[PDB]
Amino acid sequence: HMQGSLMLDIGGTWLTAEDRQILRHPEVGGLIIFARNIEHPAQVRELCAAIRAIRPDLLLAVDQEGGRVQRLRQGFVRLPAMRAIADNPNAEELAEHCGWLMATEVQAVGLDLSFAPVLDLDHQRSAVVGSRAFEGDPERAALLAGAFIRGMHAAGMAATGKHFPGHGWAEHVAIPEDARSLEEIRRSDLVPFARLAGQLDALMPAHVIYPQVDPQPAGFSRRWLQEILRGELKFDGVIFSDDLSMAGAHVVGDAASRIEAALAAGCDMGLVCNDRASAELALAALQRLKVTPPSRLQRMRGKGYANTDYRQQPRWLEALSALRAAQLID
Ligand SMILES: CC(=O)N[C@@H]1[C@@H](O)[C@H](O)[C@@H](CO)O[C@H]1O
Repeated sequence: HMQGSLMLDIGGTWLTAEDRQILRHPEVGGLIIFARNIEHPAQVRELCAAIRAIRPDLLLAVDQEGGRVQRLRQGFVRLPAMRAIADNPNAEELAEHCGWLMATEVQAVGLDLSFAPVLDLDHQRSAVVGSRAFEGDPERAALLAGAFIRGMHAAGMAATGKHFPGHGWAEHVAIPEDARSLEEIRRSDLVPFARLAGQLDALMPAHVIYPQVDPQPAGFSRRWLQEILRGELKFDGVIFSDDLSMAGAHVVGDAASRIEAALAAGCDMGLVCNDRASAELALAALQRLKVTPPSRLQRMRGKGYANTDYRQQPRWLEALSALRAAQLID
C-alpha cells in the first residue's frame, strides 16, 4: 500500500484497440502527446475528447514552450523562444502574455497541462537547454519565469518547472554529470527553483548526476527529492519523473524497477515515453504494488475547457498585439 501513478503515450493520431484497454487501468494517471499524435487543432481536440470518454479524470500533457520545442504547430501561433523574451524592457509582462497565450491555446484543444517553463540557466556548455532558457544570470531568469507562470495560472493551467535541480551546466557515453559542490550549486542553478518553489505546481527532475550530493540521478535521489526539495525548499507539489524509457539512458534494469525507484525517491507519477512494452511492465509493477494516485495529482487538472471561440475574449487580442509589438509573433 503506497502512492504512485503512471503517464504513458500512444502511437498514432487516434486511439487503437489496446490504447483504450490500457487506459482503463486506474494506475495510469496521465497521457502525454508528441508530434506523431498531432495533425490539426480539431483533431487533437477530438483525440482528447475520445480519451475523456474513457477516463474523465486523466491528465493530458504536451511539450509546449517557446522556440524549437513546440509540438503544436499546424493550427497554433508560433511562440518565440523564451531567450528572445528577455531582450525587452517590458519583458516581464511580455513573458506573462506568453504564458497566458500558450496555456489558453493548448487548453482550447482539450489538454490539461504543458511541461513549462524551463528553469535551467543558459550557461555556455549544456546544449539541450540552449535557447529554451531565459537568460544566464539566475535571479532575473527566476523573475521572468515567475511572470510566465502568472500567465499560465491566469488561464487555469498548472506550471511544471524543468529540470530540478538544474540542467544548465551538465554537459551519450554516460548520463551527464555536474561535479560541483552543493554550496556552489545552490548559489547558481538552484535559486530559480528556490524562488518559484511555492509558485510551481509541479517539477520535473533532470537526468543528471551530481556526485558531491547523491550518486544517483535527481529523478531517483531520495536526497534531492525528499531531503532538500520537499524539506529545504518546502515544495508541496507534484514531482514528475524523467523519461524512465529514455533513449540512451544509463539506468540498468527494466521499467518495472525504474518506476519503483522513482516512487520511493518521492516521485508521484512516472513517465514512459515512446516505448509501449515498457509501459506495460511499469503498469504491472504498480498493480502488484497496489498503488493509489497521490492526492496532489488532481491539482494539475486544467481549469480551462476545450473551446472553439478562444480567439474572442479580449485578452487574446491584447496579448497577441503586445507580443508582436515586440516582434515575437510571426
Ligand atoms: C532534458 C529534456 O529535454 N527533458 C524532457 C522534458 O522537457 C520533456 O517534458 C519530457 C517529456 O517529453 O522529456 C524530457 O526528456
